[PDB]
Amino acid sequence: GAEQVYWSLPDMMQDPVTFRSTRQVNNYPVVGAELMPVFSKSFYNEQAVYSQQLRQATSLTHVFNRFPENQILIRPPAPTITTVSENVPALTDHGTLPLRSSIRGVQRVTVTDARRRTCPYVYKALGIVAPRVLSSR
Amino acid sequence: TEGRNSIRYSELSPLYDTTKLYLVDNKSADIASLNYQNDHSNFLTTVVQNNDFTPTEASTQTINFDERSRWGGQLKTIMHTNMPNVNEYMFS
Amino acid sequence: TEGRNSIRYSELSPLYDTTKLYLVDNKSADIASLNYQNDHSNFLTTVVQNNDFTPTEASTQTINFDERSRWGGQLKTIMHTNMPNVNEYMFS
Repeated sequence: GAEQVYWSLPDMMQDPVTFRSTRQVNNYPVVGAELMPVFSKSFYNEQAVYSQQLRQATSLTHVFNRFPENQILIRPPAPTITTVSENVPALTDHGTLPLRSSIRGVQRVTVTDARRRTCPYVYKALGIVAPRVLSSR
Repeated sequence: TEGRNSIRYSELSPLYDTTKLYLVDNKSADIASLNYQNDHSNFLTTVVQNNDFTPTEASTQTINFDERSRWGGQLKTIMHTNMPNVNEYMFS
Repeated sequence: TEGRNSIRYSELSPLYDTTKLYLVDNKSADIASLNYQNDHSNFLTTVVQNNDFTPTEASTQTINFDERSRWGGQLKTIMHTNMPNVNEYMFS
C-alpha cells in the first residue's frame, strides 16, 4: 500500500480555501501532499530450489518445513524473482502559496498520515521558503 | 490586477489569486456515502475540507472564482498500478 | 454610513452595523478552566462562541469594531437572587 502524506505549517502560510482556522492538532490546514517514500525492488535469485534444498541443511534442521514427507503440507517453493522494500530520500517542489504579513519567531511543522496521525518513522524533515511579490493592494 | 482576483467560498474569508484543490480518494466519509458501486478508476470525491457537512449536503456549495477574469490552473497527477504480465483484459 | 460600519472578527466574514454579545456564566468550559475561586457575583467569562479554542487560548482574539466611527450599544440584564429575612450579612 502506497499512502499519501500531508505537510502542515500553520504559522507562516495562509489557509487554503475551504479550511477552518483551528489549533486542534488533528485538523491543521494542509499546505502540500506527497507520497510515502517506500519503494520496491526485484533481485532474481534464479535458483530458488537448490538454494532451498541447501538452505535447510546448514541453517535449519526442522523448524520450518515441519512435515517434509507429505506433498500437500510441504514447504512452498520460492519464486525465481524476489522483491524487497526499500527507503529512499524524497526531494519535492510544491509551488507557490500566499503567506502572512508578520511572521513570528517560533514556528510549527507537522507531518501527518491519511487518517490524521503522526507517522513515527520520520527521521529527518527540512524546508525552505523563498518569498516573492504578487499583486498589489 | 488588484480587485478582480478574489476567491470567495461562501462564508469564509476571501483568498487572493492562489489556492490549491485536492482530489483525494481516501476520505473516510466518501466510502460509506457516495462511492458504493465503483472503483479507483471511476470514483467520485469532494473538494470541501470543512467536516461540518456530510458529502450528501456538501454537493451544494460552490467555490466561485471571481468573474471579469479568465482563470486556469495547472495539473499534477500521481498514479500507481499493478498489472500482471499475462492476463485476460489485454488479450495476452 | 456605508463602508465604515464593518465588524471583523479575525478570520470570519465581516458583519455590518448590528450584532449581539452574550455574557453567560453557564458555559461548561469556564467552570473547569477560568472560574475556580470565585462565585456568581464576580465571575469571568468569554464572548467567543467558536468551540475550536479552549478559553485559555481564546483570551487573545480581538473583536475589533471598525474605527473612524464612534460605537456604543445598549445593555439588558437579568438577575435573580434569594436572600433570607434575618441574616448576618446585612446586620439584621
